[PDB]
Amino acid sequence: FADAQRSHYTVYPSLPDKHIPFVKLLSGKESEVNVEKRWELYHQLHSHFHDQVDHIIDNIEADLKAEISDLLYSETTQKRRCFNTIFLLGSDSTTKIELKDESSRYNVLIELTPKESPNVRMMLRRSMYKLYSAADAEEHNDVSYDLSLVENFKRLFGKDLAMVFNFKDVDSINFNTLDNFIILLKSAFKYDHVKISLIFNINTNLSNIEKNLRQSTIRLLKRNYHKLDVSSNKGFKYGNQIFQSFLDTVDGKLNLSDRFVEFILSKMANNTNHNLQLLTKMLDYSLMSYFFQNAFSVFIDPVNVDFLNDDYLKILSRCPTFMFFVEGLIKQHAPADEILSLLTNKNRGLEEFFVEFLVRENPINGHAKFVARFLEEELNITNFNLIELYHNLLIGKLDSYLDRWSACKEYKDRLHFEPIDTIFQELFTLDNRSGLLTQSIFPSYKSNIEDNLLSWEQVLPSLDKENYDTLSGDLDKIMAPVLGQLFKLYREANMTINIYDFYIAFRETLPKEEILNFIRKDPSNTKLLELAETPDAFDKVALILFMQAIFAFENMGLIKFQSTKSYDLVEKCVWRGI
Amino acid sequence: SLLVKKYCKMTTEEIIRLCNDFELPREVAYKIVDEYNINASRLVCPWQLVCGLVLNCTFIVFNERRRKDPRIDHFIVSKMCSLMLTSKVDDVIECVKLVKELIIGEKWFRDLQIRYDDFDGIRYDEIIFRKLGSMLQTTNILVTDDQYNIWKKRIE
Amino acid sequence: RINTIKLWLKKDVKNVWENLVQLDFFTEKSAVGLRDNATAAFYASNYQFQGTMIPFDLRSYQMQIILQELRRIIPKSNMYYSWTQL
Amino acid sequence: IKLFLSTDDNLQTYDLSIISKYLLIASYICSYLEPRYDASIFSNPRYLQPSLFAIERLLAIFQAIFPIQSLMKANIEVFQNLSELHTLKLIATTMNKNIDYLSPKVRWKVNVPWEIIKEISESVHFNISDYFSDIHE
Amino acid sequence: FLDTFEGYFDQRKRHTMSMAPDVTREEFSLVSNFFNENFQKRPRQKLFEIQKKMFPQYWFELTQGFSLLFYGVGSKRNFLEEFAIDYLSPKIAYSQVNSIPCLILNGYNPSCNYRDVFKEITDLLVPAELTRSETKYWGNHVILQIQKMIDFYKNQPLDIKLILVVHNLDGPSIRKNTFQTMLSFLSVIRQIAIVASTDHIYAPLLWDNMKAQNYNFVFHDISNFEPSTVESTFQDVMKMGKTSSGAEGAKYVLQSLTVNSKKMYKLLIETQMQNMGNLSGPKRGTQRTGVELKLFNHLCAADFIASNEIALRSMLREFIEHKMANITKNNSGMEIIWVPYTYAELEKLLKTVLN
Repeated sequence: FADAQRSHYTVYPSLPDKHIPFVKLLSGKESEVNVEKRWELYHQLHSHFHDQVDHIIDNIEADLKAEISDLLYSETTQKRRCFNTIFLLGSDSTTKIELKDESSRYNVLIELTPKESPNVRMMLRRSMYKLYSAADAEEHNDVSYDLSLVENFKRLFGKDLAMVFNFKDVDSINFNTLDNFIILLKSAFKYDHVKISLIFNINTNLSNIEKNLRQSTIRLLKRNYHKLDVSSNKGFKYGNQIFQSFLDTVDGKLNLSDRFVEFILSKMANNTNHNLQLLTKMLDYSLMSYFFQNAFSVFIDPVNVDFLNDDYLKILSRCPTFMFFVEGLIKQHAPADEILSLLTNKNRGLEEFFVEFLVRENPINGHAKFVARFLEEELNITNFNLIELYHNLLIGKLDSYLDRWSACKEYKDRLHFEPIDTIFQELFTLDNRSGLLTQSIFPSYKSNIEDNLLSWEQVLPSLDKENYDTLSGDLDKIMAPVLGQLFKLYREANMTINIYDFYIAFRETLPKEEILNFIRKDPSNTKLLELAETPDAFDKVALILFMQAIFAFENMGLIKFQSTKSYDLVEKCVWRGI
Repeated sequence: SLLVKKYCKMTTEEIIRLCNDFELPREVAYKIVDEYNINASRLVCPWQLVCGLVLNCTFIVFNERRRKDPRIDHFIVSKMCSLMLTSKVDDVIECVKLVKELIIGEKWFRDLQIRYDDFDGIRYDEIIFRKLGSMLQTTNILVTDDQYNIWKKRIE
Repeated sequence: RINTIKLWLKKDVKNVWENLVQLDFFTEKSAVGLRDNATAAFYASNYQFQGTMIPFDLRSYQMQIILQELRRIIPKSNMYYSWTQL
Repeated sequence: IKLFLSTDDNLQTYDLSIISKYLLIASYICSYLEPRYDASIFSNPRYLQPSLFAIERLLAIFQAIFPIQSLMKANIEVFQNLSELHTLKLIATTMNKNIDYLSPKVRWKVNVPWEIIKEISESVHFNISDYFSDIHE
Repeated sequence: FLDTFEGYFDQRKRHTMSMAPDVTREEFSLVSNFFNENFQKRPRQKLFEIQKKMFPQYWFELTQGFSLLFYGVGSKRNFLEEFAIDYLSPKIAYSQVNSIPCLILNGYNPSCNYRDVFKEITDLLVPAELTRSETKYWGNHVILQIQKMIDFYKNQPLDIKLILVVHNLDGPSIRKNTFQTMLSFLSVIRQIAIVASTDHIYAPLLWDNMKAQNYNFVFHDISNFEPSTVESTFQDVMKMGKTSSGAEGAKYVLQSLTVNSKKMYKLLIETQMQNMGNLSGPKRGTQRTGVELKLFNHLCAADFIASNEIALRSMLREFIEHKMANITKNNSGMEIIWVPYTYAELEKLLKTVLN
């Protein structure tokens, strides 16, 4: 009957310009046109950045395909009784190998995932089914799905055979059945019309495969093998392209802060398989948050510069860089009229000041690429982060970053750049100081949950104005939420705790008088009243609350129960700050 | 070398004097001495515990006057290197953080934070939104309004 | 005790280990050789044994020829005949 | 002579992150060393199969051995790295087809030899040998 | 010293509930209800009103291809349902007349299967049928079809057509690697918005780099200390979990049912345990020990429960939909009704609610 007791029940909501997710800023004084302009500007920047990112992804796929095909067709000469083996080191099973369409033979690509390889018989059957299907499709009766198909391919289709196996996740594949399948495929070398090539997509070094394969198979593969280091972040070559795309998107309009770039470097250093996607997510969320939170983003284009209002003025006057500039002005000289006009005293004047000093272009967003280009023009250095280069340029330690190569000492002065502090810089700046980026993308799951449990006052409001009308107004002040108080006693307790002793401590740390007053404060429920009249009502109520809280902790994985024969002792599974 | 003293013997007079010189109300000082009495079992370094606890109490009681003036808290810790005569400040941080860890979940500290609206130095109306992950947080990229107001008053 | 016997490395002894396993001088610790029925063999083929998961170095084996048998067979003039009596 | 001196029958072992490397180090230390960490350390027995342990012990050892910044909490990134380590079969469980990482009855174990973990430890400049030298070299 | 690995090392170094007070089902229910809807109703309502102001940010994050994950202490079921149905769907509908359908996944249900969920997804948004060449050799017709969806939706306007809501993504049956892979592959599609919630504290352990990349989460912390009465319905609280059985949810359904449906279920259970006893305790119910629908119709007609087979099927639809009884066709072509609970669970159901 109830929809809550059902699984996967679909709901069709009954629906009842305000369709922009952006909300008004400046305490609601921001105009709707400003909100629409923020929406439009964010969409423009997002479209530019992700168009460039999609071009980069197409480039990586195309280059990987070209290199794999070149390795596959290398015209290597050897006694034709060996596999043409290609080890894609550090490669995820995502590439789509394309085979040349030779008219004198059938080039077949057979993909084999670990889920497709339970044993040797199924690997052979799924390889021969794919081979027969592909041959029939290209050719435009019935056979048995085994190596006799490879033997009789020349008779059936009249063309040679060029099977190319692609082992998608070699690490996940059981190496016993993979070794047996390789040995089985070795039996197909006695036919003059068949060429067998293998491509192992390896996520690690090949030493694991050497340890997990028989020495006979290792010697068989050693006859012909090519090693390819397939990685998106290999050589720091395409992460630099994505970062440069982001810089070109926000060139002049926005300035990345040094702390933001440090956060980017830290969060990309801890990820290996997927760094480009992580970098794109981080940059996209940073731009998203900046355009959602900042009402000064309407001034990215100069056209709206004239539309500055009093609230924009009030937000602007709190600019630390503006304060530094005005203190410098008052220190170098004391023009009373000029400093009054620049300050609030003639608010009008200040606006003109902004009208003149926001369109300044920060050279770093360009300069960072120029030095970058230098490293591929004369220095021929490719193993370097553009992100780290940009970070050290923002700090001002560019020479410290450059001296590691030691080959750029001759042009050390030419590449030197001294950063400058533009006024009103932090009005248009992507930064990480509020902890929003850390909390939203890489939060402390366990730590946040444990802090909510232990210190619940930061979560539940401590309201006191409406205390009288509510039923449990008195009980709210003294008694904490059962989960938080039980977690306090949980933390205070030892690793292995009896349930009854824990319940006794929990009952002790609750009061008895006002809770008994509250339990009978509802005259409508007679059962509550008659339970309260029972002499041991408080013990039963405390037991119910403790049982509910223990059930909750067991649901959230806080505790585990040991000695299921007696089921009286539980071991803690979560300690704070770990 | 007051911190390194182990199992030193003192009385309530020193504790109440320490509470008084930091301008602590009577009720909070009595809560302090009651907490000291109940935690006397964990008095490996009584001066360490009491100094950290009074540091946290002073932070809670005067969080908002601390909010106007960024100097005062540092000025406050000047007392900690003058009144009890130990110029070390790193040990002061050690004491305050360990005693914060010790009394993180106790009822009296929670009630004090609730009635003074501190919540680790950050008011509830904004700590809830920082915890929820709102993009509209009070980012520290600009200075606070009160700092701008006092700076304007100084410059005029 | 000594024209000196060479000490082969782990990479040069892995092949010898595999060869000795192939001749069934060693077996897995708890291994069923061949199932009696076709259905039992099919079920065993479907199951993925824990022995193949663990690395080659730590695989637990068990012999078919005990040390006393080696002492009996091996001639007294061998270099390792003193090492077949533990 | 060099041809006939070495068989040469072989055709930075991992590109893991520092979090993943320290997770592997902590897992190896936890599995191959008895739960006597309470006495002295953190303020060959490696010839046999690795033992079994729990997630909380691994996290505690990881926090103990991780270099300070003042301590490293368990973020989403740490758990993601641990799940990836299990994915690459470097760390296994008592899994049987269906596997639920969140079950309290699931216990973890290591699937790297001593050489791999030694190389990983020397990569991040960690002395796992000094930790393991107490029982035997 | 606590709150640190050193605290764990320090702490990692004979009373029973026999003498604890005895509490009845009714007493527990009434005390829990009164302490759930009256204890801190006002502070929790104020907190919900506070966190209801972040809905535009949630919708904005969902628009840019980010799946939302909600964690905390308490029941987020009400939060997720209200956000999705009452706010997200009408707003997306107006920004793109009918509202966007929402597929509310109840992950706290131990009987949640990805086959039925994918069937519902296929019904809601019709995909291209998987062709002969794309079925592969005994390939997974769910995963291959989802990849076909991904390829189809890659080049198509980035509107929103479905809003699937995953309650308690770490639940007993929704945490398994198969359904997690299903959700991971569905998360790549930008034409469906995903609003999931997790309660377990070790939840991030589920997802490796690939699954955490496909989800593309933006983690949001919503702690509200809510009772979580609905989530606790499917397993006994007095036993303190001493999870994936699903018999407790069946019993909870059995208090609120028609008397004819209760009698029909009782007859089905009795005959199934008769079959199990004929065959042989801890063994589950399968079609091997189950009733034929013709034989069940004959029994029900003999007991006047159902007049004809159409009425019997209509009654059985509710039990099949709730994953309480299953009708499956065996080798002989017979269609067999079987209840996927063990002998002890069926006996408990008969003694407690079906007595």
